Amino acid sequence: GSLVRKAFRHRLWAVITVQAYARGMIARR
Amino acid sequence: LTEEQIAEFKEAFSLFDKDGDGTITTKELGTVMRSLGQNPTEAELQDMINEVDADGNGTIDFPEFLTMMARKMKDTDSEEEIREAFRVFDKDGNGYISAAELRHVMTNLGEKLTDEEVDEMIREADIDGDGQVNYEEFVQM
Ligand SMILES: [Ca+2]
Ligand SMILES: [Ca+2]
Ligand SMILES: [Ca+2]
Ligand SMILES: [Ca+2]
Repeated sequence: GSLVRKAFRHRLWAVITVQAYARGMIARR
Repeated sequence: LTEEQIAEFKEAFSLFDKDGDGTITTKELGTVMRSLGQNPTEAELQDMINEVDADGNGTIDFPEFLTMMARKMKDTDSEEEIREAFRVFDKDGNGYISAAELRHVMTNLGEKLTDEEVDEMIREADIDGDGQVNYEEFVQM
């Protein structure tokens, strides 16, 4: 049942990572 | 539990809360995840909603999301998250990020960027000048 916990975090960290690079790409340009 | 992490957690939560009610439903969690190339089943969406919803009201508020995301933290600069981020940007799965792909992802994050702005981002990152961004150039970026 903590597999679901793991999957939520993993899915979310991908979003946070994507957002972080989108912000950073805007920050460079 | 730094202020940086809190800001990043907040920006993720706002993206999912598509109607701004302060909670994240099953359909919101589904819709945003598929906009970013993930393919969760309705079965895992309900399971993720039930696991994070502590008080059992059926949705995820920010303190509930925060409790969950505060433990077992991964790192946005780790090659594991860099790999997962490349899966999002390289949408068609050819191994190179195009401008239309970067445009489509930026659109799904709530950015209203003109096509010249996106082309500049590609150029600033495109080392070999092939017009796209591969994994090496993505990482160095
Ligand atoms: Ca909502
Ligand atoms: Ca709740
Ligand atoms: Ca591609
Ligand atoms: Ca290239």
